[PDB]
This record gives sequence, C-alpha cells and structure tokens, in this order.
Amino acid sequence: ADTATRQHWMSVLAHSQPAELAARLNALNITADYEVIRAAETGLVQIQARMGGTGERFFAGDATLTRAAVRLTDGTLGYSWVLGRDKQHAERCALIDALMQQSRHFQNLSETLIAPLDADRMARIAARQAEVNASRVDFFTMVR
Amino acid sequence: ADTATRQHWMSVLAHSQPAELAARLNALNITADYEVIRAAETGLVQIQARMGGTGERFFAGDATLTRAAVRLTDGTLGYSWVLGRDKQHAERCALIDALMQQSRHFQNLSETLIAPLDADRMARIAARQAEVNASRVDFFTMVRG
Amino acid sequence: NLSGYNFAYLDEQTKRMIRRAILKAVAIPGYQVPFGGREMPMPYGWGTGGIQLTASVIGESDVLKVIDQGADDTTNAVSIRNFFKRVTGVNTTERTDDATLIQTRHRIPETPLTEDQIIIFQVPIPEPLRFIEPRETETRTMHALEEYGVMQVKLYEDIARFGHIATTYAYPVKVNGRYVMDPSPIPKFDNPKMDMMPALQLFGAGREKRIYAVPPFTRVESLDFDDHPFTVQQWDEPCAICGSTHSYLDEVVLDDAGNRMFVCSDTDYCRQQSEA
Amino acid sequence: NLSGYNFAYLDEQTKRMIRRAILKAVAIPGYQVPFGGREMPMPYGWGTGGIQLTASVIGESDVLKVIDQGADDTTNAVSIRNFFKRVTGVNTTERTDDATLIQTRHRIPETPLTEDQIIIFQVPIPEPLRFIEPRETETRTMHALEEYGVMQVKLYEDIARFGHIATTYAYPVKVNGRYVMDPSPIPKFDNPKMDMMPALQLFGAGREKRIYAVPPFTRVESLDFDDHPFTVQQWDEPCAICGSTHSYLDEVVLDDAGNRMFVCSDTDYCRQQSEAKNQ
Amino acid sequence: MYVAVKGGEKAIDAAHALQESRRRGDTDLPELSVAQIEQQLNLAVDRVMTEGGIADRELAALALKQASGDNVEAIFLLRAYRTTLAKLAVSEPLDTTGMRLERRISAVYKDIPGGQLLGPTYDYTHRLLDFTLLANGEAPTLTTADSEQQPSPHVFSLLARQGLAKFEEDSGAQPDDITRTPPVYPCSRSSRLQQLMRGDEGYLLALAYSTQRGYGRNHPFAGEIRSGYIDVSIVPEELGFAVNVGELLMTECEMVNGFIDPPDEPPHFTRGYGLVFGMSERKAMAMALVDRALQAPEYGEHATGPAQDEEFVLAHADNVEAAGFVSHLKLPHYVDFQAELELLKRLQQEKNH
Amino acid sequence: MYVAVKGGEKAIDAAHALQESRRRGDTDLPELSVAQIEQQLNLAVDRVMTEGGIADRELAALALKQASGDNVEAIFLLRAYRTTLAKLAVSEPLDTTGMRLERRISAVYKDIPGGQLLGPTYDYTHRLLDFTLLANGEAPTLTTADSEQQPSPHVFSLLARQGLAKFEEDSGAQPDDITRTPPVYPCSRSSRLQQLMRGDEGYLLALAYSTQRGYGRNHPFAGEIRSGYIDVSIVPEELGFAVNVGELLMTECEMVNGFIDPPDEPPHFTRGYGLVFGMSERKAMAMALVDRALQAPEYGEHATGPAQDEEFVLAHADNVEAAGFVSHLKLPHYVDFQAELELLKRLQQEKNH
Amino acid sequence: TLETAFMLPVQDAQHSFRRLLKAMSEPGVIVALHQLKRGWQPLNIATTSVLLTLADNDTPVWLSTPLNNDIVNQSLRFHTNAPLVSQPEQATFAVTDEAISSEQLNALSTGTAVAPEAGATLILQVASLSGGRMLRLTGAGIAEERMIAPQLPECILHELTERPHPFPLGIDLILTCGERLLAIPRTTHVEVC
Ligand SMILES: O=P(O)(O)OC[C@H]1O[C@@H]2OP(=O)(O)O[C@@H]2[C@@H]1O
Ligand SMILES: [Zn+2]
Ligand SMILES: [Zn+2]
Ligand SMILES: [Zn+2]
Ligand SMILES: [Zn+2]
Repeated sequence: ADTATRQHWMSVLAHSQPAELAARLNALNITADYEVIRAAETGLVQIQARMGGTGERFFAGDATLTRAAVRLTDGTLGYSWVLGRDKQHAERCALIDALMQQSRHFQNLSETLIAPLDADRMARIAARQAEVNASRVDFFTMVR
Repeated sequence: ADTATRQHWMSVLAHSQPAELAARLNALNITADYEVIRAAETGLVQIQARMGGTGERFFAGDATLTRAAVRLTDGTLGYSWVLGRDKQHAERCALIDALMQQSRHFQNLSETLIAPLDADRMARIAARQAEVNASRVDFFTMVRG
Repeated sequence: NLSGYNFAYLDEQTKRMIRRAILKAVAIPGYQVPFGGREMPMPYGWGTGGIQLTASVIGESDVLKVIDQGADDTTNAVSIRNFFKRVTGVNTTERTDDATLIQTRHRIPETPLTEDQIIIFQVPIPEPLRFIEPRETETRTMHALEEYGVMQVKLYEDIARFGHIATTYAYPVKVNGRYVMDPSPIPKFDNPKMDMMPALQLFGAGREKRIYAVPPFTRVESLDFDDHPFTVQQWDEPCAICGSTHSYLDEVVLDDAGNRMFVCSDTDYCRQQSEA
Repeated sequence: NLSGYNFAYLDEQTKRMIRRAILKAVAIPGYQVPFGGREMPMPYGWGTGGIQLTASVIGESDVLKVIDQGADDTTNAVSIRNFFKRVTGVNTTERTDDATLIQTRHRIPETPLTEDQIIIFQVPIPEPLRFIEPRETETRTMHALEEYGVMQVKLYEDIARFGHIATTYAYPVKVNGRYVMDPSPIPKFDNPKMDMMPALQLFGAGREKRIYAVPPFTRVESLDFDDHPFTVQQWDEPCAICGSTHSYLDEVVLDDAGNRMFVCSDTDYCRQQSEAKNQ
Repeated sequence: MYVAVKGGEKAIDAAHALQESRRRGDTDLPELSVAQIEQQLNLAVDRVMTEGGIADRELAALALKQASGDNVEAIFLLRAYRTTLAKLAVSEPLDTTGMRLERRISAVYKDIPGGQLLGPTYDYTHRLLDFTLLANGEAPTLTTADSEQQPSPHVFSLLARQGLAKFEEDSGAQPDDITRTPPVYPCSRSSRLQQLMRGDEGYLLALAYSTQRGYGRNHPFAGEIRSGYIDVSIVPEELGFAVNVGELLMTECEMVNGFIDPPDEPPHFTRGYGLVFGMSERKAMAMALVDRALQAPEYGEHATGPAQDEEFVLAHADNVEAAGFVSHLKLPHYVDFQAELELLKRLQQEKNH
Repeated sequence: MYVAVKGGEKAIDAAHALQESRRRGDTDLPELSVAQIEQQLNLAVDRVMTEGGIADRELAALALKQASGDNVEAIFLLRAYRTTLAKLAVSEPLDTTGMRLERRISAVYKDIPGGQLLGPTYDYTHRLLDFTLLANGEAPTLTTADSEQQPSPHVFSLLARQGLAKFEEDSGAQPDDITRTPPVYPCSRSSRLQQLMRGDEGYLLALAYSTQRGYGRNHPFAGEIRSGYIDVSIVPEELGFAVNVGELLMTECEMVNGFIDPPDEPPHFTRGYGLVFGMSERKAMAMALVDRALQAPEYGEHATGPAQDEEFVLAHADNVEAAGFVSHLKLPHYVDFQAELELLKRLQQEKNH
Repeated sequence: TLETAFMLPVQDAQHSFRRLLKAMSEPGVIVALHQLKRGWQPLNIATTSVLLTLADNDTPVWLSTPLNNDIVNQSLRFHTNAPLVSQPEQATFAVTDEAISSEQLNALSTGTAVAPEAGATLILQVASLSGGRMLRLTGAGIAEERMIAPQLPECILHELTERPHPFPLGIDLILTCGERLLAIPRTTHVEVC
C-alpha cells in the first residue's frame, strides 16, 4: 500500500513552496549522488473540467507544468510534476521522490521533511480560512 | 497688452508644466499681494469633436479642467483655465495673468518668464519630434501576389 | 535560443510530428501528407505552413534566405528572417548561392538550386481541386483512383473562356509521373524549374495542415494537352534596374496616380546582374 | 453630515430634473417618464434608480426604511442605507409604520402603509412588455396606442402551455384603468397591496432611465382571465418563527439532507408577530 | 427556533477588507504607484480614459489601481466620479488638423502630405514574450532624425478634392448629449458617436469583425490613422475670447469603407470615424467600423447582421450598464425564486405525483 | 488582402524602439515589475489568463507588462507563447466539490448549508474614487473567525435532490479541442464552453446583457458562485497512479434558468455553466448566460436574439482573430486602393458625364 | 434690483417639492409653501416657490402679460436661468392669472401620445382657493370623492370639466393663492356639481 504514501508525499512536495522546500532541503544537509535522466522541462498540462461540475468533460485551458526525473546510484527513479515553471523546484521534488523510496530516508524524511511541510501548508490554509470566514453572512442561530 | 498677447501668455502658462512654472516663478521672487476672487476649482470641460475632423459636432467625452481667478490691489482681474486638477497651478497661472495685464510686470515677465517657458516647450517638442521622425517611413508596394 | 522559448519557437512534439510527416511525404512524392499539429497564432499571414516547416528542419548551422515574391526586402520576409534570427540565431544571406535553407512565398529563385539545399514553399491551399470538389471524402480517394482528369477540365475550358491558358499561378503539375500536386502560387515561369531539381523542395500548408515534398531529381511535368503544350510566354520587357529580361519581372508602384515599373522579382539575381 | 458631497450626493440640477420627472409620472399614473439618470456609486442594476428617486425626494426630517427581499439586513439594503446616512444623515428605521420614505427591492411591506408614506421601488425593467418585445422603439408606440393585447396573448399562451399563468413576480398590472405598468420584481402575492393604497408609489429604473408612479387611492388590477383569476403565492406551512400564515414566506435550506424552514421575507412584520405572542 | 440575527454590515465590511488586502497583494513588494501605471500601463489608462469619459490620465491610473487592474471596474469608477464634478465649460470643437503627430499612417496613399510616420506602435512586432522584462532593464537609446514636422492635412481632404469622397461639413446642428438625456432611438450620428466612444472595446471590436462577414475579401482601408496632441481651448465668459487650456493625446481613425452611389449624386467613398483618448488605435478603428455600420439608416441600407442594428448595438455597448446588470445576479433573489419554486412545485404536483 | 511592401526596416525598428521606450515610460519612476503586476493588478491577470489560455500568473503579468497594460495585446502574447510549450499531460477532470472556497454565494435562497461567504468582492462598495491611493498606505488588518470550512454542497445538488432540476450526468463523451482542430458549427457543448472561456470578456458581457434585456431571455438565477483553489491531478505514464501537481484558483458559476415542460418528464429548471481562472466572476457569469443561450438547439427553442446565434457568438468572440483582422486594414494597401479608385471613377463617369 | 430666492435653496426647494408632490398625487388638497416669505409680485408665494423649485435652463417659462413684469423676468432668468419665451406654446411652465384666455390655454403644449410628459404645466394664480363654483373631484389620489370651490376662469373650468385633450394628453393645473397651493393633474375627473 506504498502507493498512497508515495502519492501523499509527492503532493506535499508539489504543493510546497520552492522557497520553503529549498530551505528545508538545504537545512537537512542530505544529498545522494543522482543523475537527471530527464532534464527539468516546463510545458503545458491541459485543464479538464466538467459541465455543471459533474457532467460531461470539456477543456478549460492549459496551465504550466514542470516535470523532472532523477535516478539515484542504486537505480531508484524519482519523478516530479509541479504547476508552474520552476525547474529547480521540480528537480528537488524529483530528488525527494527518489530518496523517499529508499528505506534509509523514508521515515527520516517523513518526520523531518514531508510532515513539517504539510503542517506549514495546513497552518497557512487554516489562517486563510479564518480570514475568509470572517466574511460569512449570518442569518439564523439556534437558541435554547 | 492686446488680446493676442494675453492669449499667447495664457496659453504658454497653461502648457507650462506645473513644476517648471512654480520653480521659475519662485526664482523670479517678484511676489505681490492679490485677492483670490475665485478659489481654484476643479471640474470638467465637455470635449466637442467633429465628425471626420471637419463635420458636425459630437461630444468626445470630458476632460478635467481646473479654473482660478485672481484680483490685484489695483483691481486687475486675472484668470486661468488649465487641463488637470492642480489647483495651485491654476491659481498661479491666474496670478501671472493678472500681473502681466499691468505694465509694471508685463514687459519684465514677457522677456524673462513667458519667453523661457515657451522656449522650453518648443525645445521639448523639437526633441520629441526628432526622435519620432527617426521612425518616418516610405513603403513601396508590389502588384499581384 | 530565445529566452523562454524552444529552439525554432516550436515545441519538440510539433517538430517531431512535422518531421515524420516530411519523411512520409518524401517517401510519397507529391502526396499531401496530413499532420495533426495544434493551432498557432502568428501576426503575418505567411507562416502557417512555411514557418512550421522551417522551424522543423532549420538547424544552428543553416544559412537562411527568406523570400517574398522573390524579394528579400519585403516587410514580411524581413520580419520572418528576423524572427528566425531571434529564435534560432542562424545566419542569413541575400544570395541563393550561399543559402542552405530558402524559405520562399510563391517564387523559386532565378539562380539554379544546387545540392545540399532545401527550399520551403508556403501553400495557402494544398489540393488544387478544392475549387471543384467541396467534400474532401472523394478528394482523398480519387488520388488513389488516379482520377486526375477532373482538374484537366479547368485547363480545357480556360482557352474557351479566354482564348489562352491564363492559369499563370498555381498551375497544377504531375510529380513522379503519379501524384498531381499544386505548388504555391508560383508563376508559370518557375514551373519548369521544378523538373528534376538538384535540391529538396518542401511544400507546407498551415490552414489545411498538409505537407508534400519533391525529392531531388524528381520528374514533375506541367499538366496540359499535346495539342496545347505547356508553354511560358516569353517576356518582351526589360528590368528598369539591370535591364536583363531573362528573369520573371514583378511590378513596383512608385506613385499614387498609378505610375509603376517592372523590376526583377528575384532581387538577388537582379543585384547579381546589376553588379556585372 | 455629507463629507464633501452635496446633500443626498446629487447636485441640484439632477434632483430638479428628477423632481420634474416624478411630478410628470404622478400626473400620468403608470406611464414611464424618461429622465437623465446619472451613474451612481452603486453599479447599474443594483438600485441606482431608487437611490436617485430617494435622493430627489428625501428630506432631513424623513425616516428612511431600506429593505431588500423584505429585510433590512440584506447586504444591498445595508449598503444603500449606509450610503444615504453618509450623504444625508437622516433617521433610519426598520419598522414600516414608523418610516416616512420606504425604498424596497422586490417586496411590499406586510404592514399596511399610511397616508404620508412614500414607497420607492427599484425596477430592473420598467417596461412590462420588454420580454415580449425587447425593443423600446416598439413598446413606446404600444404604450402610446394602448395596444396591450400582446400581454393578454402572453398570459393566454402561458395558460395553454402549463394551465397556469407563468409570471409569478413582476406581475403586470393595470393602473388607473389605463396604463399597463410593470410593478417592481415583487411577488404577485404583493400585487393586491398596490390597489387603492393610501401611500404614494414611486418606481425608479436607474439603468433604464425611467420613472413612473402610482398616486394614492389609484386603481391597480393585476391582469388575468375571467376563468383563470389572479391567485397569490401560498405555502402549506406557517412561519417557522412567528407561526404566521399571511406573510410571504421564503425557504432557508438548513442541512444537506433536505430539511427546510419557511420564514417571513418581511422580517419587521415577523418580529412584530413574534413579540406580540405568536400566530 | 432560529431567531433572525444581523450579520449583513459585518459581512460586507469584512468582504471589502479582504478585497483591499487582495488588492495590496504581497506586502514584501513595493505598492505600485499611480504614476507608474500611468507611464507604463499607458494603454490600459487610454482605454479607461476613453470608456470612463474623463480624459485625465492620473484619474484613470488611480481607477486601475483601485480596481485591481479590472478595466471595467476602473471604467465604472471614473464614470461615477464624473457625476461628482461640475461642467465648468464646453471646449471649441477639436481641430485634429493641428495635431502634433506622434504617429500618422495611411493604408490608401503612399505619398500623403506630411509623410508617413509609424511612430510608437506594436505593428510588425513578433508576439514573443520578452522574458528579459522579468528583471530590471532599460529601453534602447532612441534614434534621432530631423526635428521639423511638415504640415499634415487630412487624407480625406485629398479624397474630397478629388471627387472620390464627400467633405464632412458642419451644418451648425447642436450635438446630442446622452449624459444629459436618455438615448431615444433612432439616434443622430452625434449621439451614436458619443455612445460608441463610451462603448466597450471588445464588444465593438467583435462587431467590427462581424461586419466583415457581410462582404467578401474586399475589406475596408484605414484611410488615415493619426495619433498626437490636440490643443483644447474654451471661450470663458469672463473674457469672451478663446483661451488655450491645454492639450490631450488623442487618436483619430478615418476608415475608407467602400463607395456607394446615392440617387441624384455621384458615387463616393463612404467613411467611418473613430476618436479615442491616448493611443487606443484598435479601439478607434473598431469605433470607426461600427460607426460606418450604424450609418445604415442614412445610407438607405438594410441591417444585415447585429452590427448594423442600432438599438441592439447601442443599448448594450455601454460597459457600465452591461457589467452592472450582469453582476446584479449576485444580489439575493430568493423572493423571486420562491415565486418560481411555488409555481414549479404546483406544476410538478399536477403533471405527475 | 496581401500587398507585398518593401523598404521599412529602419523605420520599423525605430518605431519598435519608440514603442518600447514609451512602454518603459519616464525612467525616473521605477520599472513596473511582473510580481507587482500579478499581485496588485490581479483581476487583469485573471482576464488575461482566462482568455489567453495559460493559467500562469507570472506569464500573464509579463504579457501585460510587455503590452503596456493592453489586455488584447497581452492575450495575443500569451496565446502565441502557448505554441512553444509541450503538452506534458492532461489533468483529471476538475472536482469543484473539493474546491477550497475563498468565496461562495447563492442568490436563489436566503441562506444555504455552508453560508453566504462573501469573501473578497467589490460588491456593495460605494464606487467613490479613493485618492489616498495616489500615495502609499497600509492594507487593512483582516478580522478572523472560525478557521473551518463547513460542508458547502453545490446548490444544484440541492435542487436536483428535490427533483426541481437535473443532475449533469457524465456520458463519457470525449471533449472537443479547438486548440487542435478548428471549430465546425454547430459544435458540441464542450467546444462551445471551451470557446466561451477564451472569448473576449467585454463582448460576452454585452451578449449576456442583451439576453437579460430580452434578446433571447433565459430567466437566469445565480444558482451558485464559487471561487477557490482546486487541486489538479494527472496520471503519468512513468507511474500508474494519480499524482497531485498543485492547485489553481478558479471561479465557477452555475446559473438556474427558466424551467421547461418536457413531454414525458416533470417540469424542471435549466442551467448554464461558467468556469474561469482567478476570481474574475463576471466573465464566468457571462459565460454561463451565453452557454444557456447557445443551448437553444439542445432544448429545441428557435433563436430570437443574437446571443442565441452560435456562429455569430462564437466566430467573433476570439480576441486574436478580430485584432488581427483590424490590424490588417492598417497595412499598406496602396495597390488595392488604386484598383478601387479606378472602379469608382468608372462608375462616376458612367452615372455622371 | 432682483427679487431674492429661497433662504435655504436646497432645503426650501426640497420642502416645496414635497408639498407640491402631496398636492399633485392627491388632487384637491390645499398645501402651504411657507419657505419663501415674499413672492415675486405680481407672482405670489406659491407660484414663486414652484418656479424656484422646478424651473431651470431646461424648462422654458411663459409669463402672462399681467404677470410679465420686468424685475420678475430679471430675477427669474438670474436665479433659475430658465429661458423666457414669448408664446404659450413654447413653454414648459406657463404662468397666468384669472385673465387667462381660451386661445392662450389651447396654445399650450399638451404633450404627445408617445411623450405625454413633454407638455406644459399651467401655474394659475386664482383670487381664492374657496368661494367659487362647488367642484366634485374623483380619480387617482382621491379615496372616494373630494369637494373644492376655487375661483377658476370659465375657460379653465371648461378644460377641467370636459378635458378636450384625451389622456395621457392634457395640462396639469396648479392653482396658487398667496402661500397656498392646489393641484389638479390631467387624470382628475372634475364635475361642477
Ligand atoms: O437599474 P437600477 O440601478 O435602477 O437597478 C434596479 C434593479 O435592477 C436590478 O434588478 P433587481 O430588481 O433584481 O434588483 C436590482 C436592482 O434593484
Ligand atoms: Zn533586374
Ligand atoms: Zn414570521
Ligand atoms: Zn434580478
Ligand atoms: Zn488586405
């Protein structure tokens, strides 16, 4: 069932900020010899939407998507797909994807890299939700 | 001070940039006492344009117009209407108009205030026109395709 | 390489697809090979099919020669040359002799095309019989059926309607003895030049997205009748600059009252003659 | 009490023109009087016509009541009332019977209006025939000649298709036995309140540049057929708050399951019924 | 029992606070100035000046900054500000023949008096994003030529003196003012032009493009595009003579739109006119094309396409009205929708059960 | 049509230099960066992203900067830049039920499960020009509330569970892609929606306004407006499982339109749909309204307004095509006009000797 | 010299318009305009208030010869800037006294069927708002019935009772007596009892 965990940490990497991810990865002081089998390339991802939110598919434009791939010494392949055009960010995400598949870095990086990034993103999301919910319109309230 | 001369110096004042007018007037240091008949008021001027440039009139929108009127101790009324909203500029233009209506300041300001401002505007026009002419073109077409 | 852009301004997927289509077209001379690229907006009308081919086949070491109606001074030709200088950085020349890639609109250069050269023609319409057959379903199959007599109808009736063959532009040809192709609206004067040319000719239509190529030393013959052989009217007027009347002459307008003059369309050959 | 702007935010020429328009409208009950409407701080289609009418009419001694959807707590009503407070500094009330000027969007107060009260309506489409005939160049002549048969044809077609008249709000009325007038986008439930009312009714279409009015004690008759009379909205439930059964109710979906509660649109009347025991 | 409570004002105030926070954006960046928008986003400023109705670059830039770049919102801000100000005067009709030309081109004549002048333009440029603009830089030093400007009479003056066109002669008629009175269709050409100058540029551009379908490949020609400074002057009553109050950068397009043969008159080229503030060349050309299309009733033509339908074009041309009346659907409508719901429930309960 | 022109290289380069120097404006002011434009002029970037077709904030801001604030030129730049990019993947269909809401409103009910979340919006602001923006200041502090999002089911789900409307079911049909094959009319609804999302905002706004005023009325109700972040997901070939690549800020509009009486089904409401990048919602509302208008063949209702005309609406909504058409008319057509001159002159001689 | 205007032009004009609107929407009701303390003689208080609160550049004003004084014209075109016409048919606000004639009354503008509001308003100054013929009023603005006995000229009484101009055409009449004002719109049914 490692697919779900790999999806989780890949999404945490992609949704991260290049500044946050770069700073944390530099702080970790963790690096293993890797080769970029796929150079970080920024192209398009076609946006697919649904009529009425649930109906037939239609095309709703394109977004910028960057992808990179890195092979570690032992042959583990790490991939990345991040919206935008930050190729160094994509390379870092691919490197972390490769590292997280090694038993030496899985738990360590989950405790030190992925979980903290997810927590920071959740914290800022909650703050934004508070600011937004300040704008809610109240009509009725239960009274005992 | 004929009507043409008053029109000339009023146009020169209006086209003068507010900063240059203020700086040159302060450098002149020829300051007198005057009573603001009409406090500098900013409103709108309705723009009349012509169909094809020469036909019947229509209204091509509006532009901001700041008007001011001034009076001197000797009863000379000065005025200014300038595009924009700079009230201080409008009242200053009215002041200079009032001052130049009288021979005390007329010749002096015409020789050392209005003429330098007009010359500066002409120099700016000439520089811009030269750099624009740098893009003058002469296209030659070809028949068929 | 222009910053933020791919080399030759095209994504590598469109390049690869157009390259595959070009190879198929070369293997099938005269056949309008379809390719399924995307829609690309361009300011100048010329380029929907020619700029794509040039971007697909242009390299860093190529020397590019952009031609509009034979001329290099044309505004569109200069714009396309500058565009390829920006997005590829290639060298550009005013001489057909020193050029390795010649992108042209509706004109073959007067100078003979030598080996190791590719000439690219913008094709507004890649199938000549679009003026007769509205539905394309029969158009594709009739090529295999070889039913090329239908396009002979316009040639037959041109003399009836005018007394002479006036189809001096986009005159249909039969290449390799098999495939009826319609080049760009090049003049009848240049149609002979396509017969067994040393260079590789590429034809690309963008609004229809069809590519066809003429391999070097490929037999292409004008379509006509034995009783009315394909002939090019000789020019009895000289060029106002160099005088020589051995080259197709275009018209340049000098005033607003209709005054004009004839000058060699291929400005490169015109300069070669003038400097002689 | 103005913060730079003229009283009621409008210059005297604009208010004088609007006042002449109002007088003409009162003199021609039901007819749409064009006026030189100006662009207001509220976007067109958000009540600019009603705002301009109130600005022309309102005085320092007036108590303004602004309700949208029957409530003073609506966002648009809050904004309009706050704007008028900034530019006029007048008294503002939520009780209809205590108000002098009442500006409403899509609701006639449940409480009957008294003699000296002026109620001002916000109208998106002043023309009752606009949907049958989009062009004003035709509806102006249709009103000039009194060729209202097309509205009756529309009602007939609704009856034929559905067996019921399809129009539910903005239900066209006949005013003073002459003019087919479009009311505000009020529910047809409120249509009977316009008949022989003792209050002056003003209708401002700011985006469409039209003003019309119904004088006090003026005949107002919703259109209908003899065999298909005029009927009003009715709910099988009373109000979930005050237990009322004669007030225009509205749905408030509570949860995703599908549990509903019907409560009065006219919140002032709802409060009156709640404080005075329950219905 | 769900007692009603008040949360409306505290809702809108919080919403506006969030909107202003979004406007300011990230605080680590300097807040862009109104002057920067005026000097560098000059085409947005030109559009806002043209559609908002006030030729005041600083006001248009302020409206753009306050609208978070939303051009429609800035246009409506300037239009609402128009009501604040008082009409101090009315200028003399503008004289576009005395323009100080930033740009002057013609697509019909090569040798026009005064010479062709491409000026500042995006024409002939490659639509390649300049990624060097992602960082600081400076534009190239400007080339210079002769500093003198020759007289530049209108191209249509030449066309009229050649009998191919009709000179537009003022008859002294008083222009219509839609800002004073509501439009009354059919409209005079002055009213149509005034409305068009306020019309949304996308809508007018689409209408002009649709007018192409009416005819074949014989498109109109830009008889003359002329962008430059026009002197604005007024005749104040305190003086009685004309006073030069300033100058405005304006673009004037005269489109040659083909020739017609009026009865008992020699055929001549019909013309379309467009006048915009700033260098809004595309808007001016669209205005000229739509003006020519709306000239149908006076040429005895039949409306073939919406672009030639006067009421449809003019009633919806105004950006402020369309934007307001489309956005107003965000207003609550549960009273009206409840009336719809009741009818549909009754219809459902009778159609089936 | 196409007139070959020679001899303008120097003048064209000088004109481009002039245009770039004017875009930079007065060098005393700082250079308007791209991060500033995307943060502080966010609504212009929203429109340019939606119409151009690339949901990249920085690219749209760069295109706006290059175009000197012109939205049509910026859209052209972004649309052209889209050609140099490789299509790396196709996302999973967006699930707007998972949207992280910045704003959510419903005009069909007074209150709904989730609440009327105004969020950032200029609605209810008094459009009085704010002159304090002529100088620097400080953005207002944001009041905070419960940092939670309540279940916000789509209002159309509520309406459909009552039988008053129909769920939009997925038939599995492959969406049409105009970005690969030019549209052929009549075009499926997916192609229509794709073209509507790319249409000029100011033209679809006017078409929607026309429908509102009675030119093809559809009795619209803003059933729901949502603005928030939606996760984008792909299924790479290298892997086999869906990965999440980021989130996009988008606005979705679901219109409740007039009900119909199907021959063998209970009466129910119809519905339009709109979906745009960013928080520019009037574009989404106009998209929904024009979508419902163009659904006329689906519902078998004959068109009575221009907005119900599919060819008219869709063939001219593209900014790039109309802008290119208008720009062509500027190009030197000296020869073509000379042909017209001769044609006109003969008519003058024949009808006037 | 020129006659003065409202002491508080904004507030006084608002109050005068509200009184006039009360009178117009409820025909037969007498209202007092106590905001201007001295009318422009021959013009009384109510007529002067009406002119000051409704007249401006857009509305031509015709003054009957008995009321067509010089100082009144000066003050009217100075305070309101309203055009002063010489014929009744060119007027938006016609002003007259008991000496009105049938020709003048019929010359006024009744509007058009498509633009009924493009007509004229007759500001009539009467000897008294009581003591004349007893008149019964029914229509919009009147709950059941109203009784008023203004001293009207025979021509104006005929106009009111017979309405030669069908609705929506017609002139809205404003009877004025000193500070008191009564209004009869074109939609009011008047009989002489
Ligand atoms: O044109 P305006 O400014 O006078 O707007 C009047 C009315 O038009 C819109 O439609 P609505 O009735 O739903 O509510 C809005 C508004 O109250
Ligand atoms: Zn030669
Ligand atoms: Zn209740
Ligand atoms: Zn509505
Ligand atoms: Zn052309």
